[PDB]
Amino acid sequence: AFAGEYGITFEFVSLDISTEGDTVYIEFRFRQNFDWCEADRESDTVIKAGSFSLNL
Amino acid sequence: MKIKDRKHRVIVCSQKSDVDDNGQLLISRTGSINGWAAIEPVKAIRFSKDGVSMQKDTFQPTHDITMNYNPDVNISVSAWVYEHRLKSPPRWFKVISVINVDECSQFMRLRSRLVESNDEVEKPVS
Repeated sequence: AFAGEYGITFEFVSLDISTEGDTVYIEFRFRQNFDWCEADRESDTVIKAGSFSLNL
Repeated sequence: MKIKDRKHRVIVCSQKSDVDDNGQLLISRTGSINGWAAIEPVKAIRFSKDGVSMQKDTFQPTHDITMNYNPDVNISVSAWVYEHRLKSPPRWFKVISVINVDECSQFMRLRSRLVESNDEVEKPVS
């Protein structure tokens, strides 16, 4: 439901179960795949000029 | 062993089990022996919110129980032990192995694992 709602998906890996006296340990494992990007840098300047000396 | 030691009163039971319709397993325990016994701790315990012992490696004992040897009895895997005391809640022991005090054949010593101690413990089937 959530993945359809927002667009994030997971990979199932395995399920394991074990018990300890009064309590039962149900253990899941998952994995995410995603790209990474760098922070938002800022320019240095903008262009408007031209000299074109045009020597001999 | 001296006479005075055997402070505790215990009931030795046998286990009979079957399967519910849902598939879960059912246990019922039958009293078979009555008598006084002496109990010694061997290892520490950790209690859940309702006193059921929590420990892996079920095969290691915690308490030593001694009582009169009986040649007409044949203890086996399916044994248990029950004890109801004056104030403290009842307790169930599970019996691991067995040993004569010596081959003099006078006293039978059991090695046991503590399981439960709370007010809701089921009492042995008479």
